[PDB]
Amino acid sequence: GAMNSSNYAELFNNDIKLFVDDTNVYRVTVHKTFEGNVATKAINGCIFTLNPKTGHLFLKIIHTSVWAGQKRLSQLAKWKTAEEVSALVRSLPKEEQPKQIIVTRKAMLDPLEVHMLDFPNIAIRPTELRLPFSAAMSIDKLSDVVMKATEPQMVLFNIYDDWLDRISSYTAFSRLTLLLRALKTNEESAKMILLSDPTITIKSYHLWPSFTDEQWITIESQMRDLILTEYGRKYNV
Amino acid sequence: MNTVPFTSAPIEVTIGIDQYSFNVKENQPFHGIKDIPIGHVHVIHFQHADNSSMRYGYWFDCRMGNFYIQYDPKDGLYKMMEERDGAKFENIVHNFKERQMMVSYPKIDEDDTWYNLTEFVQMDKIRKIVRKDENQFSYVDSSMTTVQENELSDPAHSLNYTVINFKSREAIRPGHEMEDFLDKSYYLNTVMLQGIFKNSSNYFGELQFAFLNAMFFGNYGSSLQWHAMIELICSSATVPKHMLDKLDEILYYQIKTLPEQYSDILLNERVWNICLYSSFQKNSLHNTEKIMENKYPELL
Repeated sequence: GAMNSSNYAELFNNDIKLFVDDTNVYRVTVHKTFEGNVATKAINGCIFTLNPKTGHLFLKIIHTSVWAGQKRLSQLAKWKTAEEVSALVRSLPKEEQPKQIIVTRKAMLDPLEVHMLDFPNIAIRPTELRLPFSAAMSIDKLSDVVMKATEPQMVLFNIYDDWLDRISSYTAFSRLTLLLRALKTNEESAKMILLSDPTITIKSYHLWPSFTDEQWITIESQMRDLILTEYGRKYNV
Repeated sequence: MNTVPFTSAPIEVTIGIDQYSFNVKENQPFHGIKDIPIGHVHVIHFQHADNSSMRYGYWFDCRMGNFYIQYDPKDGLYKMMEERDGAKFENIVHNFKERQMMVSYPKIDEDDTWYNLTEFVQMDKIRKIVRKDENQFSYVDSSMTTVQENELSDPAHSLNYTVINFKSREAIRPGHEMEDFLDKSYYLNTVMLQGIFKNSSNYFGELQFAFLNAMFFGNYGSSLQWHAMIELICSSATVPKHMLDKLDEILYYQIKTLPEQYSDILLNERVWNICLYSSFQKNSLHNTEKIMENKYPELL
């Protein structure tokens, strides 16, 4: 059934599972034409497919060529997500295929169900959580590889960097979702907070800065503060 | 014109024949239904005065033999049976008519309703959905489940409708996942019509049979099947013109005939709103859309 606050710790047991987020698959800019009409220009996107237990991120880049000559692109985006996720599963060794795939938007259920008909024992689930994975393109290194791509391309990352050497997957996911929530609510502040100090660098093979344990505590408090402030501003509370 | 005699009426029951029905009192001298039009299937059904659950009844065709009803006090229901002794059967039927203990099947001459509701229903096809090959007639009741219902428990008592499932390998060609889910024409036309039903008339026959069982017995899985087979057509972009026109007639007489008070459980809001208003064939059911809007605008 649906994933919600109640069954949250299920994410960190030893049943393989992936989150699929399609929010950045079909990405456009809107502009005015010479005659004054509106038109869209697609830019490159990505499927964010993430193992919340291990940090492995399967970033499938969606090259603007996919859309060439196609109609109803937002509907097609959903099916291309499902095609690509299904291909990813097929490409994994049996023992690595997920036992569940949790989609972050309910509109992906039917497309993914139809594409996984060959995998009847993989359960396709929705979720009631309001996960912030749309902010994935606020991570500089992910946005860079997406925007530079000249062809379809799968790029693999660990979204937790080396955090799991010192913290549990529960704690790692909570940090990830806090950071991403902050970046979604106020990118500029969130990014300022992460980089204010030039002496804390990002490893070439990492996505985030190499904070010590104590420095992560300060960071996380600053992100929480950011999120609460923005709420008051949104709702005048 | 044919006759279905009754041995007796030991318990108070409401008897239906096709779209007609009569109240019969405990040990009332009721002894059958005469003047039953030859040429169509028919259905006789029962609802006991003491148990307004389990409506039950028998599909039959009088060209296939001489049939009669007898109350069984052990199993406690009216049972249909065949008389093999043709002489002995004409004898009973004449004596009961002579004594005028039979109701006459009350067809208005102007009325094509029953024909319209059974145009494509064949008795041979019914006996494949309701498998009991020692009898020439078929028993159906409120509680019988379908083969598809069972898959998600007794098979001898199942309604073996054709299984339709929009999210199955059968329904979706590998590599046409999106195309085939959004546009079911290949499932309708190749898999179901050419493959399984062979032609539209058998397809329409199961659809009408499923409707009738939902109406007369409240059989839930039959309702499920009626709506699936409507939805498969309406969700197909490419459908033969003759089928659309016939479908519009078929549905019209089904909606027309439905008890008004039952539109809440017999009509699936989603399917109808999608068929009439969103589907490929939104514009191809003009009669069915007009009667639905004038008679059940709430569901829509």
